[PDB]
Parts: sequence; C-alpha cells; structure tokens
Amino acid sequence: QPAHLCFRSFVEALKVDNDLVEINTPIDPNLEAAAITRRVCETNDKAPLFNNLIGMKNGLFRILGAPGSLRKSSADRYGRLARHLALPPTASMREILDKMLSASDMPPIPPTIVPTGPCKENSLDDSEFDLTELPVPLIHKSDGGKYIQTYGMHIVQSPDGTWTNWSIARAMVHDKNHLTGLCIPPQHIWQIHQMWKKEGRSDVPWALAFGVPPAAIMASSMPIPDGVTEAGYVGAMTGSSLELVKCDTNDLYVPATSEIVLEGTLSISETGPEGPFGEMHGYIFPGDTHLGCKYKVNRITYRNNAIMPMSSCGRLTDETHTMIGSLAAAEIRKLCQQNDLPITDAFAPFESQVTWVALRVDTEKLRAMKTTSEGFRKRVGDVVFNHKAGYTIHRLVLVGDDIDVYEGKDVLWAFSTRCRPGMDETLFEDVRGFPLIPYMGHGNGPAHRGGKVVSDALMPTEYTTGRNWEAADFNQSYPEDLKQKVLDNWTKMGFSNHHHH
Amino acid sequence: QPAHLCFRSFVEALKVDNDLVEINTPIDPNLEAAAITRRVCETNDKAPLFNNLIGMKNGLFRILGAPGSLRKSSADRYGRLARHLALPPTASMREILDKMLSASDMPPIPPTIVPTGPCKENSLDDSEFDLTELPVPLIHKSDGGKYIQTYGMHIVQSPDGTWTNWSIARAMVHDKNHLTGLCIPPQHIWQIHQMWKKEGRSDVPWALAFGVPPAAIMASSMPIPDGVTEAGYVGAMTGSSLELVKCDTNDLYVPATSEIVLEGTLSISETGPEGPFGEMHGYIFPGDTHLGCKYKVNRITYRNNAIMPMSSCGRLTDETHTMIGSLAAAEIRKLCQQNDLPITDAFAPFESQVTWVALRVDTEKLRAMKTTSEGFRKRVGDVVFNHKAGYTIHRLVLVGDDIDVYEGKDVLWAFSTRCRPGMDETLFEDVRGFPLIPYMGHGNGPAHRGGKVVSDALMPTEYTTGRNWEAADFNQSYPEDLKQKVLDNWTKMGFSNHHHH
Ligand SMILES: Cc1cc2c3c(c1C)C(C)(C)CC=[N+]3c1c([nH]c(=O)[nH]c1=O)N2C[C@H](O)[C@H](O)[C@H](O)COP(=O)(O)O
Ligand SMILES: Cc1cc2c3c(c1C)C(C)(C)CC=[N+]3c1c([nH]c(=O)[nH]c1=O)N2C[C@H](O)[C@H](O)[C@H](O)COP(=O)(O)O
Ligand SMILES: [K+]
Ligand SMILES: [K+]
Ligand SMILES: [K+]
Ligand SMILES: [K+]
Ligand SMILES: [Mn+2]
Ligand SMILES: [Mn+2]
Repeated sequence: QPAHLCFRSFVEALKVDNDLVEINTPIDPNLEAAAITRRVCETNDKAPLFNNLIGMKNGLFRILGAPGSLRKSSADRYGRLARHLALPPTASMREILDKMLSASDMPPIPPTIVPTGPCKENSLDDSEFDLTELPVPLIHKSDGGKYIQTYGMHIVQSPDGTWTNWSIARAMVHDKNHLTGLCIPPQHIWQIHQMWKKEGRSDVPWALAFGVPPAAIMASSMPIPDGVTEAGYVGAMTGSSLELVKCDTNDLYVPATSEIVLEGTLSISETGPEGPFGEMHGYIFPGDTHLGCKYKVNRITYRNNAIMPMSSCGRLTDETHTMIGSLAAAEIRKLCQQNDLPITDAFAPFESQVTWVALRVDTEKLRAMKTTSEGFRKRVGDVVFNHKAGYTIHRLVLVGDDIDVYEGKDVLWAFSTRCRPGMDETLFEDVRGFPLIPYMGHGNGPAHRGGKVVSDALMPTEYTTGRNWEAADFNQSYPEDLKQKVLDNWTKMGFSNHHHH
Repeated sequence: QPAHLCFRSFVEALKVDNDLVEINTPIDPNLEAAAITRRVCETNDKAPLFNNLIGMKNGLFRILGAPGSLRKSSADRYGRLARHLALPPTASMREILDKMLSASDMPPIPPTIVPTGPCKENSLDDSEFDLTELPVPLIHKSDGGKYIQTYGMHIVQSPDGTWTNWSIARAMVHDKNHLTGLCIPPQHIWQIHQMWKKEGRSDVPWALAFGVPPAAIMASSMPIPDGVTEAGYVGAMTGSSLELVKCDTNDLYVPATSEIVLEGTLSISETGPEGPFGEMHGYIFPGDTHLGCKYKVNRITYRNNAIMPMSSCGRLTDETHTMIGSLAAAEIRKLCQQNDLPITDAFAPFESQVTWVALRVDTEKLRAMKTTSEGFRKRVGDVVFNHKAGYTIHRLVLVGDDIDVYEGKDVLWAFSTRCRPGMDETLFEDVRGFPLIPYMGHGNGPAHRGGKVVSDALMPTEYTTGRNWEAADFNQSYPEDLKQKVLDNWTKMGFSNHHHH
C-alpha cells in the first residue's frame, strides 16, 4: 500500500529516505523516548523509531517520534510532510498547502467499507487491557499524565449521522479504561460533543485511531469546514476512496490499516483531571490541571508489531508548528479568497511560534479596490478572526507582492520596517482568543477573548499607484549583468560558495 | 601600532585572521565594489580589500568593504568588531558592549598632540583635487550621489571649544569641492551645527577623517552623552591617549594615522541636494532627494596607498546593524540602570532590522518594586524614548531572566508568546521618531513623531511571586541525568552531531 495511505508503508518510506533511525535497544517511555524525540525536533534530525520500548506488552507498542517534523536540508526541509501526501520530498510549502486545499473544490470521494484489515490482527477486551500497564509515554517531566494521544485521530459522528469528523486533540490516561483530554470550542470534537449533550440520550460513540493513513492525519490537523466529513475530503485530495473497517463495539468506521484503535464513548456527563501538558507555544505550567472531557475505552484492536506515533511538542520545530500553523494558514488563504480579498498566499511563520499568519496581497487587485489601510485591515480581520480557521492565530501581517511569506526572515523584515506600531494596526478584543497561548490563558486579560491584531505591512503607495522603493539588497540594487559578473567571478576572486547538502 | 589604534594595522589583522580577500584586479567603483561588498554582507563572507580601483588617481584610493560586518562561524561571529577593540575574536556581544560602556565610569584620557603622522604623507590643495575625479563609489544603483562617506568620522567642535564630537553621518559628493549629507536632530553633528548657527558669525570648522583608529570609529557610531568628547572616551576605553595631529587649514585635530583627511567647513547657511540612499532598514526610494547640510572641502591629506573604508549598507547584515543597533542598545542598557530600572542586558535584534531593543529584566529586583505591567512599561518607555539613545529604536521588548537577548530566536519566542497585543503594550505618539524607517518617513503618519511602543513580554507572576512555567524544550523538560544520557548516546544510537567550524 502507498505511504500516504498506510502508516506502516510511511515508516518504510522514511527508512528508505534515510530519514529514520531505528533504535532497537531498550528505551524508557518515561521521558527517554520523548527526550530523544525533542532533541530530534530541535535539531531537525531523522525521525526516531523506538522498536524496543520498556514495558511493551502483548505487541503494544513501538513508538515513532517526530512524524511530521523538519529535515535538516533546505532542499527536502518539508519531505516528511510531502511523504504524508504522495508529493516529492523536495515539495515546497506552497505545493503542500495547495495539495491540502485541492479537495475544497472537488466532490468528496466517500470511503469504502471493507470487511477486515490489519487493525484487526489483535484485540483486547475490557477484561484484558489496562491502559496504565501499557508503555504510554511521559512526554515532559511536569506533564499531568501519560499522553497516549498526540498523533492519533479522534472519530466522532453527529447524532443524525450526516457528519463524521476526524481530528487531533490531545488525551492522557486517566485510569485502566479511561482517558481525559481537551474538547474546547470551536473545535469540531467540541461542536459534535455539544450536539450529543443537547440530545441528552447517550454518551458519544467514539474511536481513536493511531497510525492512520498519513493523508488522513494531515486532514485531521486541518480546519476544513464545519459539517465536512474528513474521510471524503482525503478521498478527493488523494484521488482514492479510503478503506475503512467497522469498529467491533460500535458502528463507527476506522482506517483498515490503523496501527492501534481504541473504541468506546466520550461522556456527555463526566469530566476528569487533564493536563498540564507541554504545549505548542513552548511552555508547561506545572500543577495547572483542569477538568477535561472523559473517554471510556471498551476495546483495543491493533496490528501485529503496532507502532504508536508520538509528537514530543514544545519549542521549535514539531508537528504542532508544521501542521497546526501551516494548515490553518492554508484554510485562511482560501477563506480570504472566498470573501473576495486579494490574498495570494498565507503562512504561519515559525519565528512567531505559529501565532502569526502572513498574508501576501495581490497589490494590483488592491489598487483597484481604491481603499485604505484602516478599512482593509478591518475587513481582513473581521473575515479571519470571526471564523474557526482563525482561532489559533493572534496576529495577521499583511504584506505586498515582493515578500515570500514562506520565508520568515522576509516576513520579519517587512513587519519590522513597513508596519508603524499602533497607527498601522487594528486590535480586535471581541473575538475568540486561543487560551493555550501563555499571554492568553496565563496572561493579564480574558483567557478566551481578544488579544488579536491586524498589522498592515503594506506601504502607502501599494494602495494607490504602486511600490515606490527598491530594496537595498544584492538582488535589487545592482543591474543584472553586474550581479551575474559578481557571481561568475566569486570563487575566482577568493570568496566562499551546494543546494542538496 | 596595534590594530585597535591604527586602521592600517587593522587591515593587516583581518588578513592574518584569514578574514580578508585582497582583490588586485581592476574593480569599478561604479557599483561593482559595493555589489561585491553587499554580497559579502548578505553571506557573512570575508571582508573585501579592493587594491585596484578603476580611476584611482595620485594614490587615492583603495577600498575596504564590510569593515564591521559578521563572520560566518558562530565562534568568531563578532570577530571583526572585536578587532576594533583589542578583544579576542571569540568575544561575545556582551563583552563587546561592556567594552564600549567601560569608559562611562572612568575619567577621560585626553588625546596627545603630535607634530605629524602618516595622514600627512600626501596633500592636495584646493587647486589640485576634484572630488568628482576621485574613485568615489556608487553604492546602490538608485543612489542620488556617490557616497564618499559611509565609514569616516566627522569632527566638529562647539564654538566655546569645550566639546569635540566624532560621529558617523553619511555624505555624498556635490561637486569638485563640496559634499552634502545628513545633519538631523538629535544627532551631535546637528546639535553642534545649531550652536554655530545661533552664534551666526562663521561656518563650522570641520574635518572628515577616513580610516581612523578602529576604536575611534566604534565610539563615533555610539550615542555617548551630550557634551562628551569622543576622543577622551576612546582614550579611557583603550587605556591609551590617542595621538592626534592638527589640520593644516584649521585648528581641529585628526588621528595621526588617518588614511584620508578632508579639511573644510560645514555651512551655517547653504544646503544642497542629498540622497536618496540605500539605507540601514533595507530600502531606497528612487528620486527621493531632499536638501541636506553642505560641506566645503579646502584640503585633502592622506597616507601613501590610502585605503577608504566603505559600508555597502542595506539588508542584513552590515555596519548599520552591528554598530548602530548594538551600540544604541548598549547606551540604552546603561541609561536604564542609571534611572534605577532593573535592566541587565540590552540588544537590538537583527531580525527586527535593529528597530527593536530587547531589555532583559532582573525579575528579583522587579518583584521588590511591587509594580504592574502598565506602570513599568510607561516608566521604561519614558526613560528611553525621551532620550537621544532611544532615537533609532521604535519597539522595546521587556523580557525576564530566562531570555538571552543576544539570541534573536529567543527574543522572538518571548515576544510572540508572552506579550498580548494591545493590552500588554503602551504606544508612545509624542516622542521623536526615526524618519529613516520606511513606515515613518514614507508612512501614513508624521515622519518625525511617534510610532513607538513598549511591548511587555514579562509574564504576570514575574511581577509578583516568580516564574510559574518550565519551557517545553530539551533543556527544561527533562532531568539532568537523562539529558546527559541522551547526549552521550546520541551518535551511538545513529543521530548527527563542531563549535569552531
Ligand atoms: C498536529 C496537532 C494538532 C493538534 C494537537 C496536537 C497536534 C500534534 C497535539 C496533540 C500534539 C497537541 C494538542 N493538539 C490539539 C489540537 N487541537 C485541539 O483542539 N486540542 C489539542 O489538544 N490540535 C489542532 C487540531 O488538530 C486542529 O485545530 C484541527 O483543525 C482540529 O480538527 P477540526 O477542524 O476537525 O476540529
Ligand atoms: C555605523 C554607521 C552609523 C551611522 C551611519 C552609517 C554607519 C555605517 C552610514 C554612513 C552607512 C549610514 C548613515 N549613517 C548615519 C548615522 N547617523 C546619522 O545621523 N546619519 C547618518 O547618515 N549613523 C549613526 C550614528 O553614527 C550614531 O547615531 C551616532 O551615535 C552618532 O554620533 P553622536 O552620538 O556623536 O551624534
Ligand atoms: K480536521
Ligand atoms: K503600513
Ligand atoms: K558618537
Ligand atoms: K505580558
Ligand atoms: Mn473537521
Ligand atoms: Mn557624540
């Protein structure tokens, strides 16, 4: 099966790419696996596959860390993401995000039900598993639990059956047969959980599938629209109907090649202690436990030699940056275009801890709008910050056509030099805020509201008659023939120089 | 003579460091020398010494580009700056700025007058030079003149003789015997020029010395206090009285080993066209010429085989970033401490195009002040933005003790995650602004006023009871013994690793 459609195949692809380190000696799931993974992420090293995890019982489980993190080279920086999607490993961020948006103007391709698959190779009923006995990792030293769930997808369906959502939300072990996790607005797990709570008749049928098709985990991490079943979007994006099998204890459907599947219920009535957790913005607040949503596990099914993917998230760079940020930026780009805003490209700079999105503006189109900074800033922020796609993003930076928004240096340059603090910005205090950002949930103001800004790094003539500067750089401040002469004579003269490396 | 006290010796030091490329074939001062230099600066390459400059007449002149730019290695990144100051090439930014501040609590060491020096080896009177015939560089393709003056020091004295100022301000050739340049408030060349204008009796005696003692050009680039003679501050910093010779046509004194000296007057009545110029923030605005101060040149004296230093300034990284930013940050650090503010360190992040300064706070001292963010932000901004040392700086970022302000990544992390936009900031509209920043002089508001902000990236408990998080990083989220085990086993397990490279 192809790498994008089968996690086991994806692991093989990373090996074959020389982008894997198999660690066959014993590694402790208490901090050691996550520490190695953390180091990998901070240094853009090869992904670690822990084949010998202390306490692995009954085939449960190996760990793959850093599944969606960066490679060291610039040439294949995003290769691990490209391998989720059947793209060449040299794919640009623009190409990856276009691939992720491609299904937005295609008919869904609904999934195909098959009678069995590898995820049924082994099973454990309620009397045969204990989640506290599994080699669940402690990811950060002050975490409030063992976070089994950092890179699986929760599967829940609307009561009426019309919408089946796949998403990543964290979860930790509560006891032998329960998890706790985050289910917060405006996320689709929360929106569906609300529907069940209002019907008030039963707990929500649930499954959590780990080691799912890489193309499915990418969609799981993307804020595609309300009511849209991720399976059918992935089907359209890949051009292939995904093969699903039914759960044994409920009527939900899981990817046939899932490494590990939990089946059970998400309670409409019960909560339990959840967190703290080392989070995407790079912090943990010791002792900061709150009540989260509570899941009961009734059944585990799993592949022979099952592999649990894990995100050791925190400071740059991991899945929380490469996937949360970039895929929100992708959705935002589309949302802006669908609202008739002249946005060509969007990216969440890593340097902003993916709390910013830079929006590249088609300034020819802007000029034709005959508008002003104050008006345009307000329009853009109203579109984005009133929508779920804008949830995680606290600052939008508008930049003209000369800026490559996928290059953080250039975004920082434009922001720092073209946006006058205060005057060129509009603050938004009556929008939903992202509480996980420290300055929100642990800050001076409301955890859940405001703290958002549109920063306009368009220069004044970009609204009127056109750019009226040239950069003071090698590219723009010297004619072509001279630049080429300099480059041609560079090593001859005695200076230093390869793209791949 | 030592490298820090003699420019010729400094050039030798760079050679011997393997930090120089001597280019002995013909190079055009029309753009080619500056293009090579620009490429050097954008790639942190070796400094170029142009020994064969097309149009060099009567020993005038060779060019050294990138005299204060960065080296490629992290280990000696700042080595070219260290070589200005007699510091080891491995010196940290903290060590360089402490060296630059060391004279602030020392008695000046006044200069020593000597009867002659190398700068008297050759002379040209009014009938014998023509500044339009010299190989003055065109630094950027759209510059409004040939900028002879990018790395020399202007020398002017108060009418009463009590203060002799050395500073860098740009100047370009106007005609055979005049320059035009920038003389803008609150800079000391402007402040002294004002004194002469109010006395109204004569033009200002002036000299411009190129290829001065490297320690003197560093002080020339630093906003040491009003009324303080830079020569005596350099003397104290270096522990050595600087040797000066008298000009031939006026009673000012120039460094004995100056490569090239112009003697003349700065007019109290006349102006001429000046600019545009490719500037420190990375822009030029074609055709944007304004009236600037006008200098008359009466005499040139120069060393045999004179070398003109040149800054090909613009986008990162050159003298305008490494020297303007860092030395303003140094002065700001001291200014804050002298105002009883608990600031340990200051640096202007390159990523901000040196428009920000990050201020590291001693949070133990902050806690004892029993204050709030709104109060502390206002206090800091009033101190800094009402002072000349704060002129070029539009955003101050306050950070706690865990942040290394000399590391831009860490500043960006703190800013992005700990400062809530709007609520955690104070805007300052009634302070002097820096017009050269595009969003000021070419922006939506007053070119010369406002557009400044204090952004508080201290978290709330840093004011009260102490930091209440741990980072979600390898350093802080794993115990010491585990971290060391991981590092010790790193290459054994199969991952990738040298400090010098
Ligand atoms: C890649 C990724 C995405 C996480 C995530 C992580 C990763 C690795 C973790 C597990 C390591 C850390 C926490 N995560 C959470 C999360 N969203 C959320 O609501 N709660 C979370 O706990 N997200 C983001 C979430 O997946 C996106 O916002 C989706 O758009 C949600 O899908 P939906 O649009 O269908 O609701
Ligand atoms: C290192 C450096 C500093 C320049 C400078 C440049 C460099 C290379 C140039 C020449 C390449 C580009 C323009 N420069 C100007 C400048 N200050 C100013 O008022 N006008 C200028 O044109 N500065 C900054 C100035 O030197 C500092 O603000 C000093 O503090 C001024 O000294 P003062 O405190 O004695 O006035
Ligand atoms: K999703
Ligand atoms: K602007
Ligand atoms: K000075
Ligand atoms: K703050
Ligand atoms: Mn969804
Ligand atoms: Mn001065």
